[PDB]
Amino acid sequence: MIQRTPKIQVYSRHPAENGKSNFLNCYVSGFHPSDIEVDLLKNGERIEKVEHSDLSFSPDGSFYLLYYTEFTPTEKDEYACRVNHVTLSQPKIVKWDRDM
Repeated sequence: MIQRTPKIQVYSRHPAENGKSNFLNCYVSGFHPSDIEVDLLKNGERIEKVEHSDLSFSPDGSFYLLYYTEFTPTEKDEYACRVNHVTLSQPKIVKWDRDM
């Protein structure tokens, strides 16, 4: 058996074809086993509607999860990714840096 804790990155993107649509993204990568719980938070509260994911495996069986959805950030709001995984004894929270 192998267990590997995920690397978590939180960032924002506009599709190059549409600068009017902003997306908040969590990329949760390199993890084993694949069981996981991933949420986006807005001011500490779970965002229930997250419209997209891309889920994949590498040759060594590591998992790669992209979890993302449209949003409209304002300067008062703090966003974050919260992850639970077998490797984490408490939920891991990674805050979004609004420059990213």
